[PDB]
Amino acid sequence: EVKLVESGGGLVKPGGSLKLSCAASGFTFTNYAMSWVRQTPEKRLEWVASISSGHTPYYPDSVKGRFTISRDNARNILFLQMSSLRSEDTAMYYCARGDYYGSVYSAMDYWGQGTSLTVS
Amino acid sequence: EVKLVESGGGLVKPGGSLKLSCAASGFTFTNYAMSWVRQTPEKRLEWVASISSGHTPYYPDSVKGRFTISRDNARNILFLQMSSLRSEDTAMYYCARGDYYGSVYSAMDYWGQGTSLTVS
Amino acid sequence: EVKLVESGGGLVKPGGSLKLSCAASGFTFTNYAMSWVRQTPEKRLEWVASISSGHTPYYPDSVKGRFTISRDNARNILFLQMSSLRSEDTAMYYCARGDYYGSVYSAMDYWGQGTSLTVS
Amino acid sequence: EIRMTQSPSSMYASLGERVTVTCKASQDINSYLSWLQQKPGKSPKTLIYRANRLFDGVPSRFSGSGSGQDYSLTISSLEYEDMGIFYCLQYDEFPFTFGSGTKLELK
Amino acid sequence: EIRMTQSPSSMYASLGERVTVTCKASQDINSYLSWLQQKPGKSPKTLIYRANRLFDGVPSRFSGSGSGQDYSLTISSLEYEDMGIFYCLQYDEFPFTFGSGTKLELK
Amino acid sequence: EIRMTQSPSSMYASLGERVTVTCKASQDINSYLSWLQQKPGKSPKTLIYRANRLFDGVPSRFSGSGSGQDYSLTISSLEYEDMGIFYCLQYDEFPFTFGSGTKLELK
Amino acid sequence: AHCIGITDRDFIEGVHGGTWVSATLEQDKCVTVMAPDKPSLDISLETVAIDRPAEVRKVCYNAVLTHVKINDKCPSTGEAHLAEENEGDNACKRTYSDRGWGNGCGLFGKGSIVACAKFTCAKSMSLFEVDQTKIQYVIRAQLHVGAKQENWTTDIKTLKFDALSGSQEVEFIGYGKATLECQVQTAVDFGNSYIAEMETESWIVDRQWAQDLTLPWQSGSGGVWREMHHLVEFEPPHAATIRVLALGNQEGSLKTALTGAMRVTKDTNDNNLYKLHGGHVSCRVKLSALTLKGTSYKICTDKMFFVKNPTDTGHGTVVMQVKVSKGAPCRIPVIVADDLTAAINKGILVTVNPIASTNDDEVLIEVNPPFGDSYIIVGRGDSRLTYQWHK
Amino acid sequence: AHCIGITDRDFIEGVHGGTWVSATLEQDKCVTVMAPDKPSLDISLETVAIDRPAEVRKVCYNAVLTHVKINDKCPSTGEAHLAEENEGDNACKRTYSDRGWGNGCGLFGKGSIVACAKFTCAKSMSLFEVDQTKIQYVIRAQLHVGAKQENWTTDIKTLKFDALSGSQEVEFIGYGKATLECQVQTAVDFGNSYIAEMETESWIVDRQWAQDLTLPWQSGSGGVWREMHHLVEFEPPHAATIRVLALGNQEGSLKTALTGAMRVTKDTNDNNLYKLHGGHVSCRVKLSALTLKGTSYKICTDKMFFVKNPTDTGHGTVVMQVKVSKGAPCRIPVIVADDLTAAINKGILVTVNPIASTNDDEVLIEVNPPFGDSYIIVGRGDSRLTYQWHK
Amino acid sequence: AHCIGITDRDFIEGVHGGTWVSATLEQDKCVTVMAPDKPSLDISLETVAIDRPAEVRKVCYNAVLTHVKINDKCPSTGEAHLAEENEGDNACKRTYSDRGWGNGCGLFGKGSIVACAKFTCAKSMSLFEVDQTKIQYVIRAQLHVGAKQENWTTDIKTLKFDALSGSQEVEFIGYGKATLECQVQTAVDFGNSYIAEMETESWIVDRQWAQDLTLPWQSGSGGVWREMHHLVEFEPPHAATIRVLALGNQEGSLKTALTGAMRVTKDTNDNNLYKLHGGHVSCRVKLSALTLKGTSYKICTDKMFFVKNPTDTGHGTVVMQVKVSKGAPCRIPVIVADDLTAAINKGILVTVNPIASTNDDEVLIEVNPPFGDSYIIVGRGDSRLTYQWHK
Ligand SMILES: *[C@@H]1O[C@H](CO)[C@@H](O)[C@H](O)[C@H]1NC(C)=O
Ligand SMILES: *[C@@H]1O[C@H](CO)[C@@H](O)[C@H](O)[C@H]1NC(C)=O
Ligand SMILES: *[C@@H]1O[C@H](CO)[C@@H](O)[C@H](O)[C@H]1NC(C)=O
Repeated sequence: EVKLVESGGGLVKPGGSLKLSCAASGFTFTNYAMSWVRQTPEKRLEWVASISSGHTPYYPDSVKGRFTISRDNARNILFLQMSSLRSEDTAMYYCARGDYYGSVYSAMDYWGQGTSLTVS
Repeated sequence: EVKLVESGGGLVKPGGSLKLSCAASGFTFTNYAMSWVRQTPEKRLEWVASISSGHTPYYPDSVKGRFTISRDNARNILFLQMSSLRSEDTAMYYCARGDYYGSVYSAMDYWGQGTSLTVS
Repeated sequence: EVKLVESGGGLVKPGGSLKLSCAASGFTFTNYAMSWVRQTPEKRLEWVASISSGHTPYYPDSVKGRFTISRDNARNILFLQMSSLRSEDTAMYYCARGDYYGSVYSAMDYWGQGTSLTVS
Repeated sequence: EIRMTQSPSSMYASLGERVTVTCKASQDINSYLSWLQQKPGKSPKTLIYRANRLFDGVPSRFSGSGSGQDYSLTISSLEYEDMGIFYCLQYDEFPFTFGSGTKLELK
Repeated sequence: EIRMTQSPSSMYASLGERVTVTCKASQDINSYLSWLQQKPGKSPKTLIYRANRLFDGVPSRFSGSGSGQDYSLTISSLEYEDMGIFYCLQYDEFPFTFGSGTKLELK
Repeated sequence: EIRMTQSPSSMYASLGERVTVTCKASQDINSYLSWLQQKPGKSPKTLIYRANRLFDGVPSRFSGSGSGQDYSLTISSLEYEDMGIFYCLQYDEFPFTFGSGTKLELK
Repeated sequence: AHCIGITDRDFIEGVHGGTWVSATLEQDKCVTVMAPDKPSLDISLETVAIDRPAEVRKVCYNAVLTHVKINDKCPSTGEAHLAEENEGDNACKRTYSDRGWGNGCGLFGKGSIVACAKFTCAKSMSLFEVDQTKIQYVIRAQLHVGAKQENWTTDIKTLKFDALSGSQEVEFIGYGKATLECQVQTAVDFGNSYIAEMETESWIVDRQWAQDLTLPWQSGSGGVWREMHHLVEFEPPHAATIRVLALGNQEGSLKTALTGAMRVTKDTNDNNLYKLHGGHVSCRVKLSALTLKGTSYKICTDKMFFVKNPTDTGHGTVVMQVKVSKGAPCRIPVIVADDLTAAINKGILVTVNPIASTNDDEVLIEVNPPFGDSYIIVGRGDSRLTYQWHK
Repeated sequence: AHCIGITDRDFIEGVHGGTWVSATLEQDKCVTVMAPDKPSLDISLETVAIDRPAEVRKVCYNAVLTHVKINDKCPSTGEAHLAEENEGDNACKRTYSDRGWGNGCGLFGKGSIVACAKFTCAKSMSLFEVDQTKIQYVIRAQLHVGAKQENWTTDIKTLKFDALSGSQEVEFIGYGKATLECQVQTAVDFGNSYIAEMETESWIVDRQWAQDLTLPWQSGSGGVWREMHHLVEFEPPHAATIRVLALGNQEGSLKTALTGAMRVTKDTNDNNLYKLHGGHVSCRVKLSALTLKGTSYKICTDKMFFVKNPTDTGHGTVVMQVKVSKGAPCRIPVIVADDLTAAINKGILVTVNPIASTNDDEVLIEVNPPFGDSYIIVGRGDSRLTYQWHK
Repeated sequence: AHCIGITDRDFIEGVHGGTWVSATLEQDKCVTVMAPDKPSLDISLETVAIDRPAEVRKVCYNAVLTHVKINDKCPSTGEAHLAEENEGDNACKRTYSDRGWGNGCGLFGKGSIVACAKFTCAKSMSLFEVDQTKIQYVIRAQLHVGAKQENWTTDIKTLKFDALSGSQEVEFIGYGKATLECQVQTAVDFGNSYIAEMETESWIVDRQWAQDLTLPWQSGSGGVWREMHHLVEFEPPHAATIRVLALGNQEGSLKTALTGAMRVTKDTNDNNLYKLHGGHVSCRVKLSALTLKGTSYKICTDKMFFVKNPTDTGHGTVVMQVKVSKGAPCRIPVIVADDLTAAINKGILVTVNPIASTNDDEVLIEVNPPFGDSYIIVGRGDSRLTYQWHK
């Protein structure tokens, strides 16, 4: 009974910093792996981050160093923390759920309800 | 012939405490186990407590730590002490005698005249 | 593209005997199992016999000892031999091919044109 | 954690009738079972315990049977002193429990 | 000798309809189950060789799924060229056996 | 980086229709490819996860197809519940990519 | 016939006349008996078998402890008893615990405790007695004049024996008659033993081992189990409470120990049969009424050829198979020579006098060529056909 | 109070000036510490507890086999191979075998056979690793000032210790405060080991031992069992058939092998914690902050009656229950003496100043008389009570 | 002139009783045979041939890896797994490896990692097993009657031998008959081995070698490779990253190792029939029924010309070719002698009685002179031809 929940969108000035949080239930959270995906105002899609079971991260060059992913087994919470936001960073964002073996190498089975983020 | 006699019920204020006292005669009181049961005009019967010939107590979880049972082998009196009475606990009460092994696990074949305890 | 050809049908007296024959084309024949099935005017199918890439048979007890199956890989041919034919055996018959490996344990791929045998 | 429950919650009868009651249990009771009667405004009394056994002084007209999760009590002929509430009582696990019981009436 | 059975004996259908044949088995056959089709005047044709495995050139409208001792063969939209006779065929045990066979007609 | 393109930018379709959106890739991925649907204002949904494999509970009207660098999604019969956006997701190498989605609308 | 296919073999050679000839047989192997003028004869076992065994014991090897009851008594007033202990199908143990004022009793002496539990078996090994008069043997025989091997399943003859049966008469149609005498006085011992079954894997076992198992056991139908005190264990007491534990399935231990004995099985068809491995038997045979067929026929003249080349097999004989195009009902001469130039034979035929009946017919032949190298030769005149061969 | 009923007890005395005292604790025992003018303490050890361990392996001790398959190839060509061997749910084995003309092969010699079957587990042991950083100790203590046993559960205090905290500042009404320091993580052996669960039964053993069990095992989720052969046995092949059989349950053998280790248990009724049997710890205690409630009360003066006669204990010390008739709240004198003239006191009280709280309530007094016979005396003046005693 | 042309000629002579003569043949060698009354013969081995052997193994010696997948887990859990491991096309390797705060996971120690890739094959060595009864030997035979070079490829006879035809007749028009006896099935020694190919270059090798090369292999059609480790070498890991390194293509190492095997040619102009070098055979020949043609014809009398002059050819024999001018079929006498008085023919002739059929024929003549000085003389009387020679 998968449940997956957003929190923390809004507006931030260029050169600020921010973090977002998601909560989930219905499965033992340490046996799965997680991803973050963004949808532009033009409705194009871009993958931004994922993290394996364990704690190893991966990123594309679109993001490298500017913002970062982490996970807490204690709270069943996923976090995304951002710095030096640019104008292109305004989008809809969703967290998404990995697969039973915990490698990032899989298709993705469920999607959060998501939030916008805005810049001026 | 066996006889059974009842006393000590009445009316008391919530948060109070009282001890009931059953008196019995006509049988070798050292041997048989005995137990307490309570009833309401709402037909559901409730088991209260039970005691071994070895004085070992037994209680249901809803009253653990609240009710206490004890006995006197010279006076042939059964004492049931009740503390922190509640609107949760208002009924007709009965006392009854088990079988000659004095083990707790058996039905009961003699029953007292009974009396009420109530809370206001 | 593959084909199977299938011959020897006709009429036989009860208690008589007959050999049916089949030949194969379009594929290498030493590395497939083969089998026989029957069809009847009640339209209910039955399995008749099968042979491994090992020269070993299997039979159902409904006809065990009456028939024999064998291959001849020097000619890419099957021989199906029956003795003491009985009225129930009057049928349409088909040969068929197994799959890449020598076992009989598989589903079955391609089917003969059919030939008829009649008992009277 | 034992549930026992009873089907004929409002059945009533008339003089000399054959009458039967029955109960189901959430797990095997292994025959540590019994049957009791409540008369209005008086002390309850026993009838039967275990596998269809009678205590002394119980009249012979009472009977029953059961096993596993399924049990029954029945009377060979109903008589007016039988008016009251039947109850079932089980005692194989230390949280002892009764059924809800049912009332029998003459028409 | 294991026995196996199909729900529709003979059944009418409409063009473009979705149609399903349930099959039930007397034991768990571990998905060694296959489905064959025939049309009159011709030798049979194989379509399904394991549950949701297809031969080359099978029309994509065929599918079939299940586990254990119950299975389903399914079609999303009937086509007149595809209509005819269907058979299920298990192949786990030492004695191989077909199902009943089932018949379909376009009303 | 693996580039892909969904060839039909948009299509107009009706109930009962077959629709066959196709995609082409810059590399022969090992079929690590999946199809996503989104309905306006809702969270997206995943249907086909390996190149022809389908989640639990999802309706049977879809199937996938292709090999190497050529693939397509077929809906065997379109229904009102499924108009909207499709996206073609590949996951073979570290830079994941979605191509550009395409619109299917009831005509 | 089939004695060419069996893996391990020996010959045995008689002496001229109506003398008895003697053999010994082990379940997998076979023997072919030879005598100077007679056609040759092959025999084999097929099985020992048992029927209508008798039940003697059930031994229990997994159990469950479904319900428990306990109660206590104060150290002044002696022993205790509980209503359950009266009933025969229940575990019981009695012991002394601590007690004192911290537990509501008048003195600090050692108390008394009783415990009881509802025992039952869940899987049982069943033991059977074998009635030694009832064992059966079945024997296969074939006269080795030979035919294409597909005929073997219909030509082969099968025989039954028991301790009451004496010598046994047999026929071979067109060749005469023979007689066997398997001494049922010869067997491994089935006294002092039982047959053990657990779940369609089964064993011969010595009675002492069966008696020595400390597992719980039962005398027959119904009854109550005898020694649960070996299988159920109680942990040392707490003040008014005890716990009791199973030792689980013992199965693997028992399964390990039985590896020291012959294996046994039950058949799927005519399921009354029990089928048994590992014994051996001895028999004597009478050959006098056997005869060589076809001696009056002409020698063949026409051309002929192999349908299968001669080939090796592990016994040391070769085998080969032949057909005849248009010959009469006639005999085929076959022989081996150290040089193709000379007729002086050195080898031995093991099928003695070949016959072909008709143009459709075929024959199967085996010989033992001399160690060294040689030519096999078949036919005479221009038809003469040959093959080169080695040790 | 608490200590009096336990099977075994230590007395320890601190000479004035030893402001730190130390003592050792075991699960089944307790200690009373005593200091010359301070009310006495009982220290007692309930349990060692563990919370939410780490899951690391599944080990299978029984297996069931099904859907057998087999395949066969002749001596002259290839080797045995079969599609089912790929899917991880199967066990597999491969061998050469006998073959020959009795079957169909063209040449005599060894052929090859392959066989495999589906495998599934019925009952599996789970292994866990443990967080040394999260073990918990639970200790019970209370002051010994006289109080009737029927109230002890409300007067006991309970403490929790772990790697986070040293002594609590333990508080009591009237009497003052105290401190207990614990040597956390001084168990005989911990780490290097796994907790094990069977069905509702448990064990602990070193992490090296489990590697040497030849039972099949799985690591983590989503894998499949490895080293798989050792539960499954194959008979030697017959001509085209192999019979495959399980060694059945190993459970009883496994349960045999662990008997030298410490027992363990779950209890779900206490919210899924694990509790460890048979441990021990060492601690240090400071008494100095305690005070005596009674010191300012008057001496008693009046008639008094026993509620229980004195009685013996396994500790060699006496217990009695006393009640005061009409007096003020007061203190009751106690002495033990050789002569009823009581010129001297030969012995010591366990509770250093008994208090009569108020009329119509009970008191405990507990006393350690010398070797040899002597008199106990309670009360004073002509009403004084007496009871003779012997060693 | 094949007996002349091939270089390592040997000579054999036999007693004129028709006693057996025997020789060993080897592909580089030729043997010519003589007995004094009868015209001389040569037997020479052409080739050993094998037809359509059995395909057993494909062995892959160069390979490429197209994808990498990796997964990792911290010291908590022990080995993880990755879903791709159940697709048999993939190779795998695993290890425990370091982790820490530098890479996010929360405890020091060893975690574990797994890596996979799919496999595929570039070039594949094939192994086949020879089939004994499909061997053929072939032998060339010629009589030294001395026809022109232009006629050799039509006069030559091309015999075949195999186990089914252990001896054979050669028939020569006007010269009678002779017989050859081969020994073709010398032993089982030509077994024990596989015939192996890469692309048009090919070898024979012992099975005991082929079974133990570490390269990956698979048997028969379809399938997926096994023992797959040895082409896929994994880098010692860092920080949950691994370079999967394809080991180098082995080909040249393998081809170098084979050097001691004899060579094979997959000639597929001759119906894919395999040709084998290095053959080795032994044989008997019977000379009895050879005869001499034309012996009583006229002695040749008119003028003659040399057409290829008398020439050395290294075997010590000298060779010449001559044309007759006129007349009938005739016989040409030859002697080689000390002195032109021609008192005795000193040497030996390898053509016994050369003749011509018509005056526009030509003939070869060749002789072995005595050691040292001699005249060679042809014809009789007037218009003889003569020549001079040494050793
Ligand atoms: C037995 O062999 C003969 C040939 O000798 C053959 O004609 C006959 O059919 C065979 N037996 C049977 C039952 O077919
Ligand atoms: C025991 O508990 C009762 C609770 O009402 C209290 O009145 C009494 O003073 C207590 N006595 C002691 C000695 O703790
Ligand atoms: C050689 O071959 C030629 C071919 O024309 C033929 O004329 C001639 O007679 C042959 N001579 C011999 C000796 O075979």
